[PDB]
Amino acid sequence: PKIHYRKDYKPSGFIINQVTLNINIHDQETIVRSVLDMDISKHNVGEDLVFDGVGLKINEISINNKKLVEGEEYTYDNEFLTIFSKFVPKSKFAFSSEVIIHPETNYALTGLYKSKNIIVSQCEATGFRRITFFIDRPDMMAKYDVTVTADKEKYPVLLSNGDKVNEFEIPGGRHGARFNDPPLKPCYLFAVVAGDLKHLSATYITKYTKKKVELYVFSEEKYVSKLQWALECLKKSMAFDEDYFGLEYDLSRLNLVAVSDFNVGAMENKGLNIFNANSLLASKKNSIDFSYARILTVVGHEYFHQYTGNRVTLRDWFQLTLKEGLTVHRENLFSEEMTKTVTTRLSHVDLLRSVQFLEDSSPLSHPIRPESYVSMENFYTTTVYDKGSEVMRMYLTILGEEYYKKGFDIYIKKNDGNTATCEDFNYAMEQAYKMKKADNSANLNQYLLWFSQSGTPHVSFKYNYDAEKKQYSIHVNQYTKPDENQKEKKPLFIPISVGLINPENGKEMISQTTLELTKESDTFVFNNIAVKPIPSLFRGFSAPVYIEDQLTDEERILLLKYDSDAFVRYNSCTNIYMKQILMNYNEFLKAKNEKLESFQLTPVNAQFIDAIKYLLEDPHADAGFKSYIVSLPQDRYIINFVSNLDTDVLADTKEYIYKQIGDKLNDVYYKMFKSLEAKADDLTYFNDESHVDFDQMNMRTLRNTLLSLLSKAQYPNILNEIIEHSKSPYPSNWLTSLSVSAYFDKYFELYDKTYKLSKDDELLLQEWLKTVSRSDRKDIYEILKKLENEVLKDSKNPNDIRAVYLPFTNNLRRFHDISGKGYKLIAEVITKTDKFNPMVATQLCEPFKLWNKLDTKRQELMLNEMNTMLQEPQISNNLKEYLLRLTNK
Ligand SMILES: O=C(CC1CC1)N[C@@H](C(=O)NO)c1ccc(-c2cc(F)c(F)c(F)c2)cc1
Ligand SMILES: [Mg+2]
Ligand SMILES: [Mg+2]
Ligand SMILES: [Mg+2]
Ligand SMILES: [Mg+2]
Ligand SMILES: [Mg+2]
Ligand SMILES: [Zn+2]
Repeated sequence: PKIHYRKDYKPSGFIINQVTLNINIHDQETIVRSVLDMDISKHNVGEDLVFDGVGLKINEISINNKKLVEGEEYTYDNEFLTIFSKFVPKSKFAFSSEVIIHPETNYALTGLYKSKNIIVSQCEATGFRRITFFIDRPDMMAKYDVTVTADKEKYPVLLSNGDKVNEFEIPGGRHGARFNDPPLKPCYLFAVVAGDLKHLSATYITKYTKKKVELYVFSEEKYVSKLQWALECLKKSMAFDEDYFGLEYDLSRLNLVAVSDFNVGAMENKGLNIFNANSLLASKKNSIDFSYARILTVVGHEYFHQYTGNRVTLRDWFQLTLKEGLTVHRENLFSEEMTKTVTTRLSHVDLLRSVQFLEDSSPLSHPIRPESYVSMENFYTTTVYDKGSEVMRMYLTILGEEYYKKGFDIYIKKNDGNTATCEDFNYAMEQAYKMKKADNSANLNQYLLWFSQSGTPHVSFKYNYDAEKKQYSIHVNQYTKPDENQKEKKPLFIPISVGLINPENGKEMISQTTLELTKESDTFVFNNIAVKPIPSLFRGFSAPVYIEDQLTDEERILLLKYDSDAFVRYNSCTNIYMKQILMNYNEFLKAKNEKLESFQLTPVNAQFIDAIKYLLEDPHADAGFKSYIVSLPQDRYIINFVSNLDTDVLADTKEYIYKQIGDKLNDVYYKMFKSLEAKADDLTYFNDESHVDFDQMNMRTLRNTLLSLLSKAQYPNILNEIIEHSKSPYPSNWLTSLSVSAYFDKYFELYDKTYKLSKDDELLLQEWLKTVSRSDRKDIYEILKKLENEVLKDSKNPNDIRAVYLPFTNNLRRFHDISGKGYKLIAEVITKTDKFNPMVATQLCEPFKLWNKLDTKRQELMLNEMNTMLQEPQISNNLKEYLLRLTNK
């Protein structure tokens, strides 16, 4: 296995200036002709000319129109085409080839493949080499002239990058289109689509240049009525980049295309963004509420790449976070502005501190700019994306909006049209930092450690107040645990956004303040502090760290009720829950270990329950925030705080805490569930796909959360509400009715009813599969076998496989059954999927990421299955390298 090292970057000895492609799609094969106009670079030392090319069938290859002969002048080993240097010209030359590829059977969904009846490409990161020979790396920038031909009846719509400059008929019922894309681009941004596509379209006029941009959104004909929201989101994205960043689209046309079979969410191919249908298509009758925020974020994400990734691209793949972390940050700014709900930011934090913190304390931990890789297909991690986004967001926190915008423009202007590195972005931010500090000696050299140092910092606090001097001090310490990437961890530049709350009246005691912690520890002192405050720390979650606030639960309750910052309120609640969880967990664990006949559990803090009631009953409070405060922290967040976690004991702990709170608040929950109904389920705009109300959807989230709590509690006659909920027009509601009915004998009646409602829309059926998969059923294993035999079968569609199995893996009691049978089941699915889609097979390994954090019996059971998978003779490169890293082999 070849290991690529970041320190080994060197420019190529060759240049590719022009790519001229002819892609002729036929029934059983696709023939690709390519002429590369090439040159010798200043770095050339007379080496062999080596092209990437994976799985290509060579018809012929030539240099300057002279056919080369296999063996004497080149070798091809199905991975690399080597032309011996004695046959490589010394000046500008043309390399041409004709190869045969087979999209129909390309079930890995990389390169050129068929998704249902659509031919589609996916070239990031190194998939272009599966289409034709290339020096397949992002610093090889070239012009593209692309002709696609195909049967006209099956493939009437042909698309690639650039301007469509010719359309022509071909004998035998065929036709072609030629696309010329003069601006230089890396090959991972190449795309082609052919299909019987239907579309919606609009014209957008840019803010400053007043350019007319044609916007097209495509899907198969069956789902064309689900395209409206995506088009609205694209218009919103363009406006936001214009309004916040001053950036306009510079091309004549932008196409978005939905396909059913896609390894991830979407891809930013220049002018031809290609989407998983589940991240582009929705309608109010056939989609759950989550789809609306999903499409907004994914359309925005791919649009924002046009500057951060496409116009400014990557020198090499180790810079991935430069485009992905920065684009997620841009996406997050956009979504926060569009939704105007505090739960948007809270949802990103919630994901980071569960999924990404788990990754960063696992054997897979890496910095956002890794030092090495074997598989690019495994490189697209929550660390690179979501911790990368938080590192990009900290620049905005440190600089403030005005100077952040100044630094961002410096980055765009300096690097527009070229490749770039993480250092280029830090340099632009540093120029703004010097301006903000009015100090040309200021620098951000320390900030670069956020790119190189792995692991999550821990930040802890101690406080002192002198009542006579009116002087308050915050002593802060930071610590990152050593790991495999750094034996000694250096202190980071950690920005700590803080407020000081007067406990007597809940008011702010200081102006907006961002402490700049740059040492292992520092003490921050404030004068003229008239009373002892409660500190509001890391407002907005201002750094990606473990916060140890060292506050009492009384102080945390005061913040939860009265602080101004949504995150600190949510975090104060989180911390109260965690203290309770760890305490009850240890009490249950000791009772288990000591085989106690009787024991005591510490009850939930009664003032905390009172505060939850206070917030729930406040008609001025936010429904989305309310849904967070009645939910315990995610299991994957909890596990970062417990060694040798016994998942059964944790399940018992959660059950006790939920029952303690429900025994006090269920009547409040039921009253709110009923009173929220009119606004939550308002149908006034049900048939307007342009009208999306994020507050209303949060109201439904709250109702569906409360219904789940009441159903688990067997609240009297709650089954009446469940059955009525099943009649709601909103899929979020009627799919919730299925999941909460798990606790009642009507489950399979609602199983059948919701199946019939879901079965005729491909994406809705996948949402139904997820709902069944996450159902809290004692017979869940039998239910999964029924889904396999009756619905999933041998589908190779990743959306189908992920829907059936991933939600179930979050079933704490059943997936972690002490027999190991859930580990065995998912391992069988992984090995089966690995035969045709190694990238998705590795995604299905996600439940094993926490293996060494569980109790020793479950560690052994998980490790056994991973070793079984590693011993499969046909294991893919992706899955092997992933499992080797995960098992510390
Ligand atoms: O959709 C998402 C969610 C984030 C990953 C968490 N991310 C996508 C994104 O940033 N779009 O801008 C995205 C697009 C292509 C790939 C990709 C990489 C490969 F190497 C492949 F082989 C391949 F087929 C696809 C991975 C992620
Ligand atoms: Mg092949
Ligand atoms: Mg405008
Ligand atoms: Mg996102
Ligand atoms: Mg299908
Ligand atoms: Mg290791
Ligand atoms: Zn992206």
